[PDB]
Amino acid sequence: MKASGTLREYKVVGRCLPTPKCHTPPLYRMRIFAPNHVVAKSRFWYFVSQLKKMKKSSGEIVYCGQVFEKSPLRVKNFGIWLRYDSRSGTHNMYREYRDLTTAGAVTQCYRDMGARHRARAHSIQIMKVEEIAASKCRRPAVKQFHDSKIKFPLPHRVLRRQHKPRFTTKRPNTF
Amino acid sequence: GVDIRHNKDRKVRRKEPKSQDIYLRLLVKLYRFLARRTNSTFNQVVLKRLFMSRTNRPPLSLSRMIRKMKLPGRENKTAVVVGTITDDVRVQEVPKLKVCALRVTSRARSRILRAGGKILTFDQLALDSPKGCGTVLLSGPRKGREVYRHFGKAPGTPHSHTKPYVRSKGRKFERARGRRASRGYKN
Amino acid sequence: EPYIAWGYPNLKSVNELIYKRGYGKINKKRIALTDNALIARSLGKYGIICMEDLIHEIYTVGKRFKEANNFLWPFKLSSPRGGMKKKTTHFVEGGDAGNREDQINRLIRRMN
Amino acid sequence: KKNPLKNLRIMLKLNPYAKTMRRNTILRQARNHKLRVDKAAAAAAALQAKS
Amino acid sequence: AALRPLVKPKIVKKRTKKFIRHQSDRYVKIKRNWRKPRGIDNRVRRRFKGQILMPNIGYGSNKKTKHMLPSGFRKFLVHNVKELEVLLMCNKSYCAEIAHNVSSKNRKAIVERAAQLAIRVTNPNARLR
Amino acid sequence: KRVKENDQKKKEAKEKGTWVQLKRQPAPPREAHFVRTNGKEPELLEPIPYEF
RNA sequence: UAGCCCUGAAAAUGGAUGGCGCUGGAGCGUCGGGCCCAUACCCGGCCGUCGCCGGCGUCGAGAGUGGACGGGAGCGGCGGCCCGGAGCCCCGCGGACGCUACGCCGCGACGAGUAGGAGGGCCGCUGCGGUGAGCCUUGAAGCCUAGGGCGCGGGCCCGG
RNA sequence: AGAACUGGCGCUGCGGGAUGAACCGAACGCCGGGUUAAGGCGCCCGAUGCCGACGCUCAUCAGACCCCAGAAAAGGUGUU
Ligand SMILES: [Mg+2]
Ligand SMILES: [Mg+2]
Repeated sequence: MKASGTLREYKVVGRCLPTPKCHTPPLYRMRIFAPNHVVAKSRFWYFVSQLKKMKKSSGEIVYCGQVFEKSPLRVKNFGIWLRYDSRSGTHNMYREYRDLTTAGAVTQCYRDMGARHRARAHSIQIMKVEEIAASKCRRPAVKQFHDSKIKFPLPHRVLRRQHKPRFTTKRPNTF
Repeated sequence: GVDIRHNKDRKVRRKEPKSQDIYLRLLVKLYRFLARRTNSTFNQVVLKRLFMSRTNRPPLSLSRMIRKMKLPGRENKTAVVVGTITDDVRVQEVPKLKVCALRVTSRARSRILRAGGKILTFDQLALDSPKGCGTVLLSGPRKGREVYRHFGKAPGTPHSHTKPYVRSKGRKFERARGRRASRGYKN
Repeated sequence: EPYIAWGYPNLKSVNELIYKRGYGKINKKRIALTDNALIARSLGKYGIICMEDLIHEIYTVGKRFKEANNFLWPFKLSSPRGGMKKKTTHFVEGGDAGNREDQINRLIRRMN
Repeated sequence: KKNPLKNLRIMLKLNPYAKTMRRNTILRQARNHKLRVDKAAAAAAALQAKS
Repeated sequence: AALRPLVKPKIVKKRTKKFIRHQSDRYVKIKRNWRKPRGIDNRVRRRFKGQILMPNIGYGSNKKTKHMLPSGFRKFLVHNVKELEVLLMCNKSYCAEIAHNVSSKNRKAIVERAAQLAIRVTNPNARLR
Repeated sequence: KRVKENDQKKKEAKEKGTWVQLKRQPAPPREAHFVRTNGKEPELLEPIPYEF
């Protein structure tokens, strides 16, 4: 999987074909984060085959719709659970972020386990993602934003090189 | 690029005859004018038999002709053969069949005309029939040569029938081991 | 599927390919079809004599689709002008070589 | 081979219906341009006449 | 600008640079006529870049522009009068040349004749007095 | 056997008046079926944590 | 417990992320939009080979995918005092190019290649039989050439 | 040194890998336009001269793109 750009949460349901042995299969439901609806129903046949005795040729999916949240304006605090495969062994990991949407959260996880653990986009598996409200977030860089009357300046500002005169006569004041 | 073929894309058949015979070149120019204008096939079969080599136009004998014309349905048709008609002597009686060919021999065209036949070439055939309607087209035994009986599997393995090349068919020439089981082995 | 890119088109991306990159065959010799008579003279045996009745069989794959698709010369599409991504990994794995199901309607327009 | 959908009357040599497929879809995206801008001013002139 | 021939297309020639033999730059035991390199290792047959091109069929000029002089006529060398009156019916598409063997007496003879018959000759003022 | 139920099944459709299309076809793609979620709702599943 | 950096960590002419260099990146990891080019792909031109062809209808009198005459019955359209009928052209005596049939002309697809095999060569050298009412002291062969050309090329021609 | 399957160099250029038989693209008549492939976008060198986005890392031997041209056990209150 590439995680190309920001992701997009999909809610995919699917079932295996009705055999003469068994009618009415249970028609499982998952929650897949993917850049488009082709990868979403192609990670869906990876997590189902880990958990049931099913695969793509004996099954199908019957709904691949994007679910998108009830608050793209209210700021949220998410605690997620991972299953990354490291170089030495594998692990289990809880991890917190804080952004407007789960499209901006689990993308922010994928752009960071690649940073702080070198975990490429195919190893890491998402278990469950639910928000947790204020003063339950243990992770300290979240903990400093449970703070009303919050403030800080913009120290040491620099931007837009080469854009102006290439050889100006003006030393750039950083405010 | 396109593919990985081994090329047969150049066809290898005859398109203009390798003989510088100016009379056959006046019969190609007649027939390939009539091959693409007839909207039929009898010219286009004659037109490619004027291309063929000296071997593949074998000499049709007289008695193959007067046997294949005695079938029910060939009673007054004018037999056409591309190649030379040589007379046989093994038959005794020659009917008044009408033929049309290049180069009937001197003795055959006596024996056709004395019994009241008529011989033709391929220029008074076109006037008689541009379609070539009402004819039978014949050809001699193209595998009749002594060359073709040298050709088979190999003159050494089982069921040969291949006539191996010796300089004289006789005793102590290719008859000692390979031909009899008492000396060496038998093929 | 390591070497191809196959998906399911919709109707105007089958309507542009026939009109712009469609080429017919009579016996051999790929011709510009460019008429209603270059189709019906060689394929009016099947009742799909005109242009849009040909494109109706190729979309709703119906009666004479083997006889209709083998009439068409293979569509010689130009190089994709928007770009591609990595060319050798699957379209699941970020690349573009395989089953993509409706993103091929984007890609037909870039190939043409 | 002149390109269909880049000159007209090569569409009409090959698909003769596609002229009257077109002046249905130049009317109905002109009269529905009329239908919007008349109504988008109708809630804009009613809000204006209040002041 | 004498006799104004017929139709001239704008002459394209694919090359004006006269294929030289490989390694004719280094020696004078090698004349500059082309012979193709049938060595096994050399990098002209193997066609590396930045080197001498070798002639193949792609450089052949257009069929209505082949053997065309830049004037627009086509040369055809004659030797006396009686083969210059073969060229009366081609006096606007084909032109005459007088061969070097033809002496200046005869070359003075067939330069008035090619003005009556209105043919361009390409060397009228040669070996004159 | 499939020629022998293509002989008597040929003449059975011959006196019946149709164009039965006895020739067998390969496995066609799945036509648009229609599922039922009677009363209850799909059971959510998600990958298990790692254990040895 | 594992990511980075450090220790572990020594080799002989002066030396290698290719180099100069690089530290709010020109390093590492995950990604986006742009943008640059191969003899690759697409469109167009031109050459050649191959595949299926097209014309001896120069028939300006030729036109046929049904053609003729022909009498026994009726339709319009011909010309009236409601009956009904050949015109072989002519006031122009007229209408380009072309089919070396071994030549043209059309469409279409492909093009790399040693060893090797074919086909082509109006490329070349020396002689012979024919042929050019050829060539020349009013200057041949040869050779030279910062002279002008042609051929894709083997090579050729003209001026000096 | 010896094999099996298939591809490839030998017989084969070109783009990229600084350079190279064999890697990664891709196969070649001569050309003008357009676009991409593998790759790249400080300057040699065509192109980020984007107000590119998110985190990590300081070396007194930094690190810096398949084959590929230098490395391990073990250790650190160096830092997340
Ligand atoms: Mg070699
Ligand atoms: Mg050779």
